[PDB]
Amino acid sequence: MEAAHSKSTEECLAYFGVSETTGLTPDQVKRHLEKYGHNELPAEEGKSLWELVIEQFEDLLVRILLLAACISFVLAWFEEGEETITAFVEPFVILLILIANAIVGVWQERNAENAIEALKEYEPEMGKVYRADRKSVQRIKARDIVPGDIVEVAVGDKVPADIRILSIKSTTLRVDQSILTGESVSVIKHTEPVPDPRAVNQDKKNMLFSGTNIAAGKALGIVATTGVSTEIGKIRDQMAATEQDKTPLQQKLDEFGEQLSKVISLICVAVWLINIGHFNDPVHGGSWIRGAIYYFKIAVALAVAAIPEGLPAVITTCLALGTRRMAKKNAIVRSLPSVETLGCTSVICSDKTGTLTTNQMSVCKMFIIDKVDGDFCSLNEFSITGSTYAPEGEVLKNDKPIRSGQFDGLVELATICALCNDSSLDFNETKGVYEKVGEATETALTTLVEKMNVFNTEVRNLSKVERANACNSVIRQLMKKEFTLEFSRDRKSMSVYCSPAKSSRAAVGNKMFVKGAPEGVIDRCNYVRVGTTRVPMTGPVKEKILSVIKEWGTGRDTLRCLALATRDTPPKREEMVLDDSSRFMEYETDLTFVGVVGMLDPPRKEVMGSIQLCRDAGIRVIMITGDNKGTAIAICRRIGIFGENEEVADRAYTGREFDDLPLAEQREACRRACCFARVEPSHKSKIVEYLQSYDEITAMTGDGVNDAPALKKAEIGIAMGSGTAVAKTASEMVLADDNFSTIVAAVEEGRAIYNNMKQFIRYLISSNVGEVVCIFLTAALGLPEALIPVQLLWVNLVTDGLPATALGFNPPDLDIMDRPPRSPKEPLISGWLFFRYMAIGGYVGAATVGAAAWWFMYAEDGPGVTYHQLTHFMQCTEDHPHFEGLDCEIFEAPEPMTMALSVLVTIEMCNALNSLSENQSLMRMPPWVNIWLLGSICLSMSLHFLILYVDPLPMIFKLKALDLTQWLMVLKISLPVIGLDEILKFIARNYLEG
Ligand SMILES: Nc1ncnc2c1ncn2[C@@H]1O[C@H](COP(=O)(O)OP(=O)(O)CP(=O)(O)O)[C@@H](O)[C@H]1O
Ligand SMILES: [Ca+2]
Ligand SMILES: [Ca+2]
Ligand SMILES: [Ca+2]
Ligand code: NA
Repeated sequence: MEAAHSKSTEECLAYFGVSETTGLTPDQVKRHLEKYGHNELPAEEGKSLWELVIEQFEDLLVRILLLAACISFVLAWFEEGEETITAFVEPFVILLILIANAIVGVWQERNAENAIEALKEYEPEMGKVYRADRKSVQRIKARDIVPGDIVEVAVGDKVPADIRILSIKSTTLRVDQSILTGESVSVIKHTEPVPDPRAVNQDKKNMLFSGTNIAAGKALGIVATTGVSTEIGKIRDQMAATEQDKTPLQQKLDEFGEQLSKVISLICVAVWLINIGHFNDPVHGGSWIRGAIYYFKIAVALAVAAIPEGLPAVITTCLALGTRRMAKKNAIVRSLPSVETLGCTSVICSDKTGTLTTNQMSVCKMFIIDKVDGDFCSLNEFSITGSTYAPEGEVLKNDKPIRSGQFDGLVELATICALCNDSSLDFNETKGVYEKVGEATETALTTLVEKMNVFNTEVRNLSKVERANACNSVIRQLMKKEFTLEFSRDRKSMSVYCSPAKSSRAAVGNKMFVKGAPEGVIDRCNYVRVGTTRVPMTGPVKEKILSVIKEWGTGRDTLRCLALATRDTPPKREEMVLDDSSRFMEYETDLTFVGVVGMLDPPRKEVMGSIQLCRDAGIRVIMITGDNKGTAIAICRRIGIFGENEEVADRAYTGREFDDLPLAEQREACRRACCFARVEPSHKSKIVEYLQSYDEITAMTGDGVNDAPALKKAEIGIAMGSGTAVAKTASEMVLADDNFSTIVAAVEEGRAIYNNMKQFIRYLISSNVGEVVCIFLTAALGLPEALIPVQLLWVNLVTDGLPATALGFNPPDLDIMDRPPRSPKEPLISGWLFFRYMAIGGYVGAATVGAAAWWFMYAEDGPGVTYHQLTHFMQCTEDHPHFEGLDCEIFEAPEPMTMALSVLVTIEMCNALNSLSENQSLMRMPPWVNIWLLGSICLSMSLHFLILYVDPLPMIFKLKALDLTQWLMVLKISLPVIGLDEILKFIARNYLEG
């Protein structure tokens, strides 16, 4: 339907040939499905991972290496024909590191994006429509909606397809169009057409765009367009303009990227300078610049060596791993910061109904007045059986299945439950189960009236689908619902205006049927009803009504309670202004109390355990609900927020009690209280905010539209997969699983990512530092060159590659979830950690010179026993009579350097074994823990041996194999790096843990 906003309701209805309250006939759906196709869009797949490769070479750190490899090719064509074989190998050692990391990155990324899409596709989105098939609105797959059928949407819902509003059942309809038109505040909608057929979306005050959300109210509409013709689907791929930012921790690390890029950049030019006197030597050529271009390459190489090229990748990787490990538990991570941030969470604020609880509602208990006389009041309690929304069960007065329509009080009771209710019940033929439509609290009421069957209607001969709303319909046919004063959380009630059907149908005039939070409703009653009788509300009656509410609520079943009243003589229809939902409370006055219903909503299985684990991880769990304080505290005990016999005077507050404290007090209350009840949507947001003023990382969990502000306000918000679209829109993560536990797992995972970044940094820094202090300790002790350009690039590629990246795969620490949360203040590199760096870096630096020197000094059996005084070697062509028959060439020998390059690689692979934990022992956390690391250690350890024993290589890399006893040395000097950190780990484990 083109430009449906231009034509009236009748024009659109007729245009498709549909009856407004009936909807398309099965043959109209078959036919329309063909002419219009299904209501969906072309999915997104992944053939060429090319765009996922470009991103691997975009970070600052990799570009510097990208430049390095580039420059090392400028010297390739400016190299003399003698060692060209080693001039071209350089660029490929700077690229081979980059490329290997690129693979693990893009690969890891493709995995995440896949588990994600497999979780998003898992659950088909539903829609609510009227089809001629069934008298009551039925639930269908969203992708089955065709232009033409009547669709129903209410608060919380997500618009399934471009819809022309036919009717607005509430006094207002608001919509979150942000995703489309871009406007922030919810916009009002109407049913009148907008003449301008060119008008912009923002002027279509009668349409509802697919993918937007109902912020408030309920409305019936006819579908105009679906699938690709939606003003949402026409701008899909033609959009993709949601520029993915960068997680706080990422920027933190990439910041730390230049913070090292500056330092490293300096130590390099701090080498090209401390060797300006060597630019002219017999060794490095001789020319006035031929020696300068050399040490320029010792710099550029030490740079490439020092720079952590794996940092960007490993972070990117650990993140994709997070999304993946979460998707594995049916948690959709809508924002990469989530897991990370959840790591730092110190308080988990959580909605009760449908979040902590299951939102499986069923009225098990109900009561009306029985007899009133003086200070004596009696109620007729009843019990109802069946726990699902199935119309199967009985009403028992005293263990005896009772005929509800026998008690006049119950007739009304049911009348109200049916009339004052924006929800229905639908039967799923596929699943063979009765499903709710709308809010559980309300459908619960729907099933109750079906069980009550007060007008002894013949239902025994009705299909499972018809039996669903039979008795409800019967009651509707007896009263015309004029308009509805929709539900509002400030009044905590909802009413409905009705008049008799025909000329008859109990023609006592007009009525309003009210239902809501027992307190509010009971106070607005001046009369209790006794059967068809009516008597003035008195202290004793009120006292009694309330006490039984209190019992059921704080009792073992911890029932959710609701009061039912009717206004016997409403105002005149005209005397009522239906624009201000604030005026609604007064139209709900001079009420007559009819009865109360208590519903059960069992708490989720994993909530108790999950909370206990949060307690251990140093994480609080506040309950935020609109429900009665009593039923709240009761539940809080059941799920383990409060002890079973704990005094909770200062730790439980109603919205009112809370607003009664001065601000500074309200703030403090958030720090000790763990239960807020009968609190509004502004309250939850305020609570969370308070917690944040103490600079805490706060999370919020919910499912209701009342949780949206909080969810948005909180650092990380988590929506139930069963909840509302609006709640989900406001969240950083959805529990499709509905499993409360996953929240904790996410928290563990977020601490994991962090510790993995730490060890990755601790490794790369302690290591690359020993490399620099190996060279500066060389020039300072006067000893000959320790290494050469390619010899650096090699140690680089072999120590700062897969062995480092693998750290990102380190498992969670032994006490990760037993320490309190990481203070957001805590600095990246601890003061004690920087000693640890230099204390380890200093060893490997002086353990690599002590090895090349061992080839000269105490050169046991090694050809060239120079012994004492090695500091001087430049004075051999001038003072040979100082060395006994020693050829001045043993100083240019490749053997001392090979001893060094091997101790380097080896001591580093040993050091990586230290990076499986921060402060845990290599025995407490065995090296075999991270298998991925070992496989990498060995891939490198081996990759190095190919250089030492495969003819063409040791030539290019200017090295010479070692005796099986010289390796015993390489080890004898490397393996003790483990004992050093082990001591440093013992120090920080018995004096400085945090
Ligand atoms: N559709 C409806 N009509 C009338 N009253 C309703 C209603 N839905 C809820 N109520 C009542 O209004 C009160 C407050 O509603 P609100 O949504 O603020 O709390 P809640 O108890 O439904 C959910 P939660 O625990 O997730 O906060 C409830 O305790 C209930 O008594
Ligand atoms: Ca490096
Ligand atoms: Ca809820
Ligand atoms: Ca290294
Ligand atoms: Na947020």
